[PDB]
Formats: sequence, C-alpha cells, structure tokens
Amino acid sequence: EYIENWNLQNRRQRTGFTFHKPNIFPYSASFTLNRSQPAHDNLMGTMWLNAGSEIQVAGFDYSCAINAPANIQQFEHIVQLRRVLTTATITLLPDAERFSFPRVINSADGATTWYFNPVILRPNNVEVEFLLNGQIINTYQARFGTIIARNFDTIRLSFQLMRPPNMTPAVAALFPNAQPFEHHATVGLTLRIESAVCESVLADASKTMLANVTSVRQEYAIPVGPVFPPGMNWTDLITNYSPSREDNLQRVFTVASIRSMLVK
Amino acid sequence: MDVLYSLSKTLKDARDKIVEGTLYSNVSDLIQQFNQMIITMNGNEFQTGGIGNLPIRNWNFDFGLLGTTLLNLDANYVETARNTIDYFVDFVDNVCMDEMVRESQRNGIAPQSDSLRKLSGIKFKRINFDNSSEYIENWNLQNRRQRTGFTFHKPNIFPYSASFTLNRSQPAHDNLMGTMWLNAGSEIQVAGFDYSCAINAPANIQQFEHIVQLRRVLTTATITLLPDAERFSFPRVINSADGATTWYFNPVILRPNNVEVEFLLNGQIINTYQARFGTIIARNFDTIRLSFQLMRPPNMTPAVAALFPNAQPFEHHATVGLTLRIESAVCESVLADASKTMLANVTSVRQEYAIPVGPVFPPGMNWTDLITNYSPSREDNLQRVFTVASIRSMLVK
Amino acid sequence: LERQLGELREEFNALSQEIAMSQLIDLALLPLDMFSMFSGIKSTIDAAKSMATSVMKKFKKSGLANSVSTLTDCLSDAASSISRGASIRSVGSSASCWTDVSTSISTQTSTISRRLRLKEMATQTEGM
Amino acid sequence: QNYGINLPITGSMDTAYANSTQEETFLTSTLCLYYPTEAATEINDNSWKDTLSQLFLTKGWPTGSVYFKEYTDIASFSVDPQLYCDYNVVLMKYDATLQLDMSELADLILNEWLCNPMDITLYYYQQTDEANKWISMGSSCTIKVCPLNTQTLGIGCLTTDTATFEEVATAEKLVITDVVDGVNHKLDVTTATCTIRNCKKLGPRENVAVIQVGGSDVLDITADPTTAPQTERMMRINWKKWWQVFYTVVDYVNQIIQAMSKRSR
Amino acid sequence: QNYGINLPITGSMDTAYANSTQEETFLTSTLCLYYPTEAATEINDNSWKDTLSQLFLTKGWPTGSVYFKEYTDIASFSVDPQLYCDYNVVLMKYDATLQLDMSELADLILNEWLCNPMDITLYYYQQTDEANKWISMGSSCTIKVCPLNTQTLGIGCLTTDTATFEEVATAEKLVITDVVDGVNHKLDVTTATCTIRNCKKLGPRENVAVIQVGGSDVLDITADPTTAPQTERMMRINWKKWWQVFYTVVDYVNQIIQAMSKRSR
Amino acid sequence: INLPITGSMDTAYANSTQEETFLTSTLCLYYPTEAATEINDNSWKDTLSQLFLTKGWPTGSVYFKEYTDIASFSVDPQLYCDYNVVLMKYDATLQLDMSELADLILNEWLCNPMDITLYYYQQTDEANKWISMGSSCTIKVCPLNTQTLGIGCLTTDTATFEEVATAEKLVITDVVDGVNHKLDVTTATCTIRNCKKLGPRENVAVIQVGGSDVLDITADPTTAPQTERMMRINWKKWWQVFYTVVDYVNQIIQAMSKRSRSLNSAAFYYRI
Ligand SMILES: *[C@@H]1O[C@H](CO)[C@@H](O)[C@H](O)[C@H]1NC(C)=O
Ligand SMILES: *[C@@H]1O[C@H](CO)[C@@H](O)[C@H](O)[C@H]1NC(C)=O
Ligand SMILES: *[C@@H]1O[C@H](CO)[C@@H](O)[C@H](O)[C@H]1NC(C)=O
Ligand SMILES: [Ca+2]
Ligand SMILES: [Ca+2]
Ligand SMILES: [Ca+2]
Ligand SMILES: [Ca+2]
Ligand SMILES: [Ca+2]
Ligand SMILES: [Ca+2]
Ligand SMILES: [Ca+2]
Ligand SMILES: [Ca+2]
Ligand SMILES: [Ca+2]
Repeated sequence: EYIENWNLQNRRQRTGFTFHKPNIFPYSASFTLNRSQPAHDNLMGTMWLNAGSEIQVAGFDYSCAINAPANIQQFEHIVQLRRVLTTATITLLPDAERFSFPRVINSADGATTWYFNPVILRPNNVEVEFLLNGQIINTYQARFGTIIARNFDTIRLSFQLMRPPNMTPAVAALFPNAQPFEHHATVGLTLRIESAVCESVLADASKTMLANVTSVRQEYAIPVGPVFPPGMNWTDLITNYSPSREDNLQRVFTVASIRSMLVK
Repeated sequence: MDVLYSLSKTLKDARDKIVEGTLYSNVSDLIQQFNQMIITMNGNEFQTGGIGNLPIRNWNFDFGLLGTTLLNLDANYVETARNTIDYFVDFVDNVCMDEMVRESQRNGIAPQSDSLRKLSGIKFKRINFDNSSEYIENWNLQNRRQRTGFTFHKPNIFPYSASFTLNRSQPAHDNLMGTMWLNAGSEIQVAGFDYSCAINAPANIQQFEHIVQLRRVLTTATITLLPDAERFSFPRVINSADGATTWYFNPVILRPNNVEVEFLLNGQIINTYQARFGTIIARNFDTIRLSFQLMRPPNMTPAVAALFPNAQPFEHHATVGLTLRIESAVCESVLADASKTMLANVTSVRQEYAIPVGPVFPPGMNWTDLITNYSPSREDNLQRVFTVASIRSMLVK
Repeated sequence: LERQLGELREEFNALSQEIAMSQLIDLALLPLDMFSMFSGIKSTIDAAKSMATSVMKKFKKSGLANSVSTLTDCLSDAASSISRGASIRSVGSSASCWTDVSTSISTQTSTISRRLRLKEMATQTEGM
Repeated sequence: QNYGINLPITGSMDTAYANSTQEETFLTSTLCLYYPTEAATEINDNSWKDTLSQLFLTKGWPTGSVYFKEYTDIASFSVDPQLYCDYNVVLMKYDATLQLDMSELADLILNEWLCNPMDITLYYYQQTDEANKWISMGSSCTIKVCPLNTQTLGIGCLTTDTATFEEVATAEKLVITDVVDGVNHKLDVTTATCTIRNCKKLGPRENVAVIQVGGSDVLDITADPTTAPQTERMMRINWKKWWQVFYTVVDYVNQIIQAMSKRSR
Repeated sequence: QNYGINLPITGSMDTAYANSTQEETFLTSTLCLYYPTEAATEINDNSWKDTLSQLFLTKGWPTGSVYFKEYTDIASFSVDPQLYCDYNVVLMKYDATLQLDMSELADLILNEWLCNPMDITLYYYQQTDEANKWISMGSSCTIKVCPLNTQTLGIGCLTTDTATFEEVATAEKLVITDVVDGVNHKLDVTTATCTIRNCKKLGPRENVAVIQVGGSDVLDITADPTTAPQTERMMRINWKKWWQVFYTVVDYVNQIIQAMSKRSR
Repeated sequence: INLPITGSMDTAYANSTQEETFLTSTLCLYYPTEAATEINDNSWKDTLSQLFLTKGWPTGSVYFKEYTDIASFSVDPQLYCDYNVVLMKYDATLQLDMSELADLILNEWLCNPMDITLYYYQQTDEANKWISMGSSCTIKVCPLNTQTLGIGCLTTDTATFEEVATAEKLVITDVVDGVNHKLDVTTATCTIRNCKKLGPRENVAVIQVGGSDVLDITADPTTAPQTERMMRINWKKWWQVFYTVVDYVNQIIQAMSKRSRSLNSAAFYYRI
C-alpha cells in the first residue's frame, strides 16, 4: 500500500491509506467557561478531551438552566482537523465517561481550584455536522451508534442541556433555585473514529512503522532535526502537519515498513 | 461478479508489477492474461449509470495487445500499459458505483447494473484469473453451497439499544430494583441495581439476569469480560417508562457473586463460565445469558453501614455491573467491523450520488435498522454490495 | 344533561348505519355556510336565537380552538425569538413549530398527525 | 388494567421529556392545609381563607380545590387523625415538651401503615421485624408491658400483679411503641379510653408534608437511633407572624407539590 | 481589561498548581471582626485588641491589617449594616426569640442584594421572581399589606381602612418580606423612622463569615421552605467564655479565610 | 397496572397456599351481643382460638368484635382485617337496613363529600349513589326542572319535599340519574356522601343466621344475585353456629380473597 501510494503520488493520482483507529487528534484536555466568577460557584461551560482516535466532550451547567430562556442551555464544540478524511466509520455514544465523577480542577491561570460534582442527563437537540471547507456535508440528529462520514475537514457537535419540566422529589432536591448548587447538571458525548481513509499518512493502532522510526532514533541517539520535534512527540508533530513534515513522514514510514518486511 | 473481481485484481497487479526496468519473466503470465482480457472485451459496448446524480457513460473498448518481443521493460511499454489500464479502471469504478446502489428482493444475488448481467455471460468467462479474496471465496462457496466464514475484529452486530427494566416500580421512584443495559457495536455494558441493597429479599440476595439474542450465529468468538460497568456507575437522572417524569440514580458499585455467563445455541447451552474474568472463548452461540446476584455484605464497617439503612430513603443505590466486548469473531454471514471500509464506501457513494431509498435497505443505511431486521433478502443484497465495494476498494480506497 | 346526551348518542349510533354513502359523498362537496346549515332545521322550532353565536360561545373554549391558538402562538414566539424552535426538539433539518414531539417512529408520527389534524381546517389540504 | 399484580416495566432513554403537568394537576387535584388555632387567633380575621383561595387562584389552584382544616392542638390532631385529600400540608408548631409527641405524629402521618387489631386480654403478642410497631390512640393512654420467657413466665414482672409491669407511656394521646423483637409481651392498657393496633410500617406516604414553623428540625422518623434521617417532605421555617408564613407557603406551593407526589395505594 | 462584558474563558489540564498565595494575601488584604459588647464586658481589659493583633502577627496578618468593630446588639447591627472590608467575620450570639431577625441578618449580609428604592404613597408594587423581596430597615418598622385583585380592589382588605390590612411585622428594626409573586400589594409603613427597599438577591457575597456562638444551626437563608441549607461560611461554636473563642478564631483564621473569597462585584 | 399479563396452560398446579395464608393473615368475626348473652361465658373467645389453632390459624390471628346491633354496626363500620366474617340476624323489619349494610361492606365505594346548603348535586350512572350514616337520618328531596325550579315540590317549603328516609341510621339513596335534586338532611346528626360503586370487596363474608336469602345488593331489581360470599345458616343456638363456622372456615376463606385495590381501614375510599 505504501509503495503503491508513493508511485501514485509520483504519477499524480488520488491515493488512499486505510487506517483503523487513527491517532489523528493531538492530546488536548481542556475546558471553556462562558459564565465564570472568582469563587467558581455557578458555572456554565464545556470540557473536551481529544486523544488519538477518540473525543469525549461534555457540557456542564451548575444552575441546570434555571435562568436561561426556555429552561435550555446550548453547548457547541467545533473540531477542525489538520487533514481531510473520507469514508470515516465512527461510533457516537452519549454520557461521556471521564467527565462524569467528582473532580477538582485548577483554573486557566493555575491560581485557584474549583470543584465539579456532575449529574449526567441525556443530550437533547443533538446535532453532529461533518463539514468540508465550511460547507456542511453530513448531518445527523439524534442518531447514535455506527455512522459514516464521506468527506470532512471539520466536525461540529452542538447539543443542549434541558431542565426536566417534571421532576420527582429525589431529583428536585438536587436542583434548587439557590446559588450553592452542590450538584451540577451535565450532558456528555463520546465519539471514536474506528476506521477511515486518508490521502495523507498518519499513525494507527495496527501498524508499527512509527514505533520502528522512534525506536531507531532513541537507539542511535539522533540529534533534534530541523523538521521533526525532539523525540517525535506525535502531539506536537500532528499539531503542525506542514507539507515538509508530511513528506518526511511519508518517507520514513515507507522505509520503516520496508525494513519491517525483513526484520521484526 | 467473478469477472469484476478478476478485472480489479489484474488491474491492481498491473499497476503494481508493470514498471520500467523490470524483467518480462515476472509479468509474462499477467501480460498474457491482460491480452486475453483485451480480446474478450474488444467488440463490446457497455453503458453505466442513469440512477440519481450518476452520469450516463458509454464505454467502448478498442485497444491493441501488448507485444511479447521484449526481454526487459521500458517507458514506451509502461506508458501504453497505463493508457490502456486507466480506461479499464474507470470502467470498473463506474460499474461498482452503479452496482452498490441498486437493490432487488427477487433474487438479489442476481446482478443489477445490466452491463454486469452481460459480463456474467459465458463468452466473458475467459477472464477469471484467481478468486483469492475472502469475500469472493465465500461468494463462490455459497454459489457451491458449503460452510463459509467471515472473520471479524470488533464486529458491529449489536444494534444500539440503551434501556432499562424495573421489576419493582413505584410512582415516587424511591425503592426500585431493575437492570439497565447498553448494547452497542461489539460491547454490552449491563448493570443490575437495587435501591434497598437486598434487605427485604430472602437470604439478603437479589438475582439479576440479562438475556441477549443475536440475529446471526457466531463462532470462535474471543470475548473480554470484566466487572464494574462504567457508563452506569455515576449519578444519573433517567426518565420513567412513559417519559412523563424523571427519577434519580446514585450508584455504588459492588462485585457480582454467583455470576454465571452462558453462551447458548438454539436454547441448548454450549459454553458456561463461573466467576472467570478476562479473556474467554465462545465456540458456537446465538444467545447469551448473564445471570449475576447482589449479595448484602454480612460484615460491614461503619462508613459503609451508614449507607444501607433499614428504612426507605436509600440515598445510595447498590449496583452490580458487567462489561463484555467481542474482540474477535467469525460469522457465516457478513457484518460490519472497526477495521474495514466497505460499509463506509457504500454509504458514502449513496450520500454523494443522492440515491433514493429502495425496497431493501433503510434510509441512510443505518446499521441499527439494518441489523435489527437481517432477513435473507437484506442479507443477500448486503453481501453483494459489500463484495463489490471490497472489489472497488482493492483499486480506489 | 347526561341522560339526554346519552339518548342522543344512542340516536347517532343507530342512525349512523341508516346514513347513505353516495349522497353523503355528494353532500361533502357543498360549501354549507352558516345559513345553509341553520336554515334547514327540522321545524325552526320557535323563533330561535342567533345559532351561530350560540354555538360559537361554546366552540371557542374547547380543545380544538385552544390547540389552534397554541399552534398560532408557537409559530409566533418561534418566529420572534429562537427559544421555542430550538426547544421543541424536532427530528432534524427544520423546526418552525410543526415537527414537535411532546409524547419511536410510531410515537413521532402520531404526535405529528395530532398536529396535522389542523391542516384540514387550515386550508393546507387538497383532497376530501 | 391489571390490579394487585407487580409486572416488570420497560422503557428507553432516547425518549424526550413531556410537558409540565403543573397548571393541570392543580385543577384536577385538591389541597388541604392544617393550621393551628393560634394562627387564626393572631390573624384576627374571618375572610383570610377566601383571601388565600383568591391568591392560590393566581397560582392556578381553583376555588373549590383548596381547603383549610383547623386543629386546636398537636395532640388533639394526633387523636385519631384522618388525612383524606390529594395533597396535605401541615403547619407544626415547635414545642420542646411535645418533641416525642410530634415525632410520633410525624412518623405516623408521613408513613403508610398496615394495621391489624389487638386483643390484650386473650393473646400474647410479639414483634417479627423492626417495622411491626404498636400504635395506641385515644384520650389518655397508660401502657405497661411485661416480656415473657420460653415458658410464658414473666421477666422481672408478675403476670398477675399488674403493678410489677414496666410503664412505657403515662397519659399520652398518641403512643408508638417499639419493643424487643422476638419475645412475647403481655400488656396492660386503659382500653376504655385508648385503642391499640399492631401496625407494620410500609413504604412512605408521599401525599402529606409537615412544615415545622419554628425551631430546629428534630423529627426522628425512624424509630432506630442510628440513622435519624431527613426527607424532602419535612420542611422548616422561622416565624414571628403567620400572615408571612401563609404568603410564603402560597408563593412556594409549587416547590411543595414538587417535593410531594400522589399516593401509590 | 474589558469590563462591563462577559467573555468565554479557556485553559487546559496540563498546567501545574502554582504556589501558595497565603502569607501574601494576608499582607495585601484586611480582616475586620465584629464582636458583641458582652465579649469586651466579660473580658474587662484595655489591651486585648493589641494582644489579638500581636497574635495575628504570628499567623502572618500584620499589625494594621486587623480591625475590630463593636456592636451593642444584633438588632443595632442589623440597623443599616455597612460591611466595607476585604475579609469580614461576624460573631453572633444565639437567642431563640431573635432567631428570625438573626436569620434575616444572615440572608442580608451573606448575600449581595441589588436594591432599588420604593415609594408607597404613589405606586402599588408586585414581585416578579422568588428572589425579589422587600427589605425594611429602621428603628421600629410596622408594615401592613393589602393585596389587590385584577381590577384594583382589595382581597379581605379595603384600600382606605388601613386597619383591615394584613400585618407581617410589628416594631421590627430589620424585616425581609416575601409575598405572592404576581399580585399587586398596597403598603402601610412608618416611612418617617423606616426605609423600605425593593431588592433582588443576586449571587452570594463570599466576603463575610457568620460564626454562631451558641445554639444549634437554625439559619434558613433561602426563604423557600425546601432547601434549609448550611453554607460553607456559616460556622458554629459552643461557648462558655470569650477568650477561648477568640483564640479559636485566631488559631483557625486560615480555614476561615479559605472558606471566604474576595468579592467579584 | 396498564401492562398485560402472560401465562401458559402447560404449567403445573403449585402447592396449596392454605396452611401458610392462615399463618400470614388475620381473621375477624363480628357477632351480636345476643350471642355472648346466650352463651353466658367469658373464655369462649380463647376457646374458639384454641380450636382455630387445630385448623392451623395461629393464636394471634383470630379476633372477635362485638356489635350491639345491626344498625349501630352499620353506623360507620371500620373493617380493618385481612379476613372478615359477619354473623347477621334476620328481621323482616330490618331487611332493608341489613341489605344496605351488605351493599356497603361487600362492595368497595369511592366517596366524595356533599354540601347540601350551597350546591345541588345529581347522579350520573346507576353506580353513583348517596349514602348517609348517623344516629337518626331523615332525608327529604325535591327534584328540579331545567330552569332551576321544583317539580311537584317547592324550593322553599321543606314540607313540600319528598321524604325518602325516616328515623334511619344508615340510608342508601338512588334517585333519577340526570336531574338536579335539592336535599334536606339532619346534617347535625347524619353526614351524607356521594359514593361511586367500584368492584366488589372480597375481604368480607356475610352469614345470615336465620331466614331465607333475601338481600338484593344490586339496586336495580333485575339481577337479584347471590354472590359466593353470601351464606345462610339455620339456627336454634349460637354454639352450633360457631362450631360450624370453625369446622368450615376453610371453605369460607376459599370463597374470599384478599383485597386488590389498596390498604384502608374503613368501609370505603375517600377522594374529596
Ligand atoms: C408546555 O409547557 C410550556 C410552559 O409551561 C407551555 O408554554 C406550553 O404551552 C406547554 N405545551 C402545551 C402543548 O401546552
Ligand atoms: C514555589 O514553591 C517552591 C517550593 O517551595 C519553590 O521552590 C518556588 O521557588 C516557589 N515559586 C516561586 C515563584 O518562588
Ligand atoms: C407439593 O406437594 C407435593 C406432593 O405432596 C410434594 O411432593 C412437594 O414437595 C410439595 N412442594 C413443596 C415445595 O414442598
Ligand atoms: Ca406520645
Ligand atoms: Ca421493634
Ligand atoms: Ca418490674
Ligand atoms: Ca426581624
Ligand atoms: Ca416572592
Ligand atoms: Ca383584613
Ligand atoms: Ca336504612
Ligand atoms: Ca311534594
Ligand atoms: Ca341512581
């Protein structure tokens, strides 16, 4: 496949590398607060962990949408990939896991901390839009499970947190009309790119070319190069997927596959 | 279909092997085969498209054979080969795109995209080179009926179902006993919850059982079974059955006792597992029965005894969970996976060329609604379109 | 009026089958205005009141009229600010007001057809 | 339309939340306040009930749905209560010297009891679990109990000499007695004035709501001393007048009806 | 430095916890105590302030960062409390007869109220939400209310005969009134010796800290009778002297200031 | 419960719930003062209990509740037991009273209160009736016309009203369902309630000790049914009656069944 796509690129044509669970997202765990205070006691925001082939996003409101209009709060996350993808097979699920238990997180400036005690609800008005050049391509509303995306450079996940209008006592005692708010309503979404195809070269959970490269470099103690970062940290090497880096990466991956065909 | 596979395979092997400087002793056979195919094609005029945004293209084949005088290759040979191969490749791609989109309930195995009905003739039979892939091998076996098999890694056989069942319910939803389950793709996360920690139950024990019934048999399945299901192990606000009101769910995870996992086949038991966690096997099964129990700890420390009182409030609900992931599997029929792109190719083609909904596939080809009803006609059409999608992927991924 | 109304229910449930089909289809293509409906009373019994007003002062308190007003106000507020459209949680690709699900496919379709009950008396029809 | 059967129910999670059943449950239900005579005394008015009803009318509760039922005293109310409405609210005055009395009243009304009768003169009774208690109502109950041994002899008491018994209640209007579970007791009771019944505590009653108008929350519903819990329908206010209390109840009635839910039985 | 606006903030999860701002916040901030006259009375010392200052100096708080501000009584303190410091502490004695006033004081100082004025002679006022209350300060406030109907007529009261109005306060120095939200009220008030202000309770003030000295925790800040919460800056102690209390405060002043947080507004 | 139930005809008849329902249920007899008087004994209750103890019913399950008279018993009957047996003496002059008693206890009523003075009520169906209890009830009724005026009676002159009950302790009244009545009742001495008749109460068992079976529960004079739990003995004494009851208690409990609707101590449900 690698030498074939090499010969294709030399004889310019539409290539393709079939990836299973591609590590295309750089490790990014981070939050965004749209209503904040110094004491961090009534917050509204969204938290996302984009790691390897998966994303886990979650929108949290400490007031459970009591002051908002129509008892609803909107959350949106726009992931803008570095390279295009096609025939992506994706698994979308609700109630993201790692943002679903008690937590003690530092603020932006790392000066003070704040507590986070979530209560998971379902995301309503959920809309997943796979876009390419800003033109929407694929749209899904309330469809969970195994889905497909045919061509996309951007993903937009837009969901809502809706206060249940009818509530039993045990859950009404958790969402009072006062500021303390010791239970914070949350709505989560997990999204894993199980398989896909790409006109460029990446890393996966199936192939060892990247590991052979990095092992060679760690073994023979190569100085930092002008192009690749030190140690070839895939995070800082996918963050800036420039054409020089892409070419050198295709090249080293190809020769690494070639070597792996002989010595394992 | 065999001729389509042979076309794609010989064209792939041609674009791979036919390169400058190489030795004719390595591609003499493939060149004789290419010339034979050219002879079998020359004199025919095919058509492709006309459903949706697919353009209506007419293919005429008038080419010249490749000489066998040479003993080494050169650019004035490779370039001729390429200018002859590109046309066949575009033809095969358009054929596969005109075939992935058509359906029929009456003998769906029988090919649509009538150009392919023609290529299935007896004079076109001289093109079969090797039916070496898994899909074409199983196709041939089915045509000559025999025990087939498709091997899968993390197959998507479970339709997305996320639902509960309460065997003791109340309007105020304050003392409940029930089971929640999420069955999605290759994973089953089940959890039996009791709000009273089995205080009024006999022997301080509460049973829980989850029966799953697969729509297609599986064999040689490798399974990863662990306790303490994760997605039902945090606070939650869930709706009622009729959806009017909501109730709260604050879980506290314990360990399953008297656990028993039974993989059954036609109601008879095949494999049984008592308290074995980790990597296990299941050799033949259309049904799964996960039966566990919640046993009240007879000896309890103060901090935990202060959570399960003898009275109704019950502000912590004892749960017992189980995750079960089918890592590998083998199936007589065709499914989807986390490794292959056939379904992605099909659905993408259909979304791109705006194919209307047909009498067989659901709208957008959603795997949930397409696995929930896996009737023989749907299975046949699915096998057909997956096979030709694999054929197309062998060349254009 | 419970016993009289039950007697009239019985009269309807015994005349219903005595009604004909051909002449009923012939009558269902008639713009039977107020006068056409209230002039042909059996005997115009005794110098009756304005029957249009008499029926309307009960008509505009009921489920039908209140649902009309609700459809009105839920298109109005939705067109005014984006909270109601965004809240009604349609299936997707638009929510003006109509695609609303108060309460799977069966459920959505029934909930939508109980709103399509107003398409008849909204002039959004073409047929019978 | 099956009755008396407990069947497994089933649902889903992709179902959407339905509409607000408030402003219709009010019209199709009934509400009953239980205020003390001191409230009406301090108020010194005779149109306050109609005033509160016209106020409630602004919250949604119609005129002929709300009711005010007076009770002279906590103990008089405790003497044979009959709470029969679709939503009951009770305004309870705090009194240190009535702490156990208004704890037994709370444990009696907040919960739902399955009661059988008792014939002291004939049988010797015993408790099976921590829920089969003995509740005695009347004008003045004076109860004494003798536990018996394997051979139906007394333990530190004489089956004949009534005076050797262990008096557990002295001239009380409502008693809720929990004794050692697993032994046969013999009782002396002033049956002319008080009736006692063997009652097993079932799950809670969600139809009534107690509101301690004064001091700190002391009510210990659970007879066992370890838990001492506090539920949603056990509220507290601080008071210097009663008009303010009734205005507050009215303004936060929807919170009360959210904390409460109609009866299962 | 975009004031008057609110923008999305952002960050990450890889940054490490920075150094301890303690031993600097004490120096660049100020601490004001509010003790009762009974404390200095029992003490009978003139240098106890310099003593507590030299003690704070060991914990880190410098000499001229500490302030003491006496108050003869809880009601005299409730009369226009002007808390202007960077960390306020308030030692509060318990009295079962003053419970409502010392709970109104808590609901007034613990929170941050947005207060608009009020003129009773001209207008008739109504509430919109459950946090838009009417707070009356002065030496002796006697407040009476008459709700009105849709057509501007009273309900159990007459718009001329002030005697028929409903009384909620009687010679109180501080009052906090909540009424039915959706109805216009006509008011009678002793405007000469009391000022009433229509205030909306915003988010809380994290700058003060109430420390009850005596009885159990009873303060129901939230006017609605469902929460009855216990905030983090609502402390309790049991006392027999005052020197022990001040030593406790000084020894645990860091936990106090961790429970408090510099204001936002 | 609105859900369905499912079963199968291949299953096996399980063991007898008898000899365990006796242990986890309670029984309660209602005998007249005449019976204790004829008996002239003080330990006959403990005797009967020791006799039940052979039939399986344990010591602390059987109860006896004396009632001075049928009418005093019909006045607010509070039946709170898992199984109730009633011994009822026949009397022609009390036929209608002991038929109203039967209609009250054998059936399960859903009652609302009735304010005579401010409002006027009507009956809708043949199961919505007006039951009045107390020491001396006297009920007069005037049905009204479409324009809220009397029919053969005057809305003011209470003597013009039509008297349906005189000097009765319990009265069950069924009037023309669909007209508005104005009532005159001794509210000070008798409270009246609009009660709908739900399905039957399988917890009680009436035993007519003397005369033939005459009780016509169903107010319509077209059924005159004889339910399973409506029994008859012929008597010349009371000891033989009690021995018969004790020796054939199993058949009685086989003819009865625990309630289905809910738990309640009185003879009816209240819904305001
Ligand atoms: C649902 O509740 C909202 C808020 O009370 C109301 O505006 C809306 O009309 C309700 N829906 C219907 C169908 O009445
Ligand atoms: C923070 O604390 C560490 C350890 O006490 C110290 O080494 C460091 O210098 C401190 N930071 C600054 C800015 O002084
Ligand atoms: C039911 O009765 C049969 C026949 O006497 C007996 O064999 C069986 O053990 C009984 N069932 C039980 C659970 O004892
Ligand atoms: Ca008592
Ligand atoms: Ca006990
Ligand atoms: Ca003794
Ligand atoms: Ca005050
Ligand atoms: Ca208010
Ligand atoms: Ca007045
Ligand atoms: Ca009678
Ligand atoms: Ca007359
Ligand atoms: Ca009738």
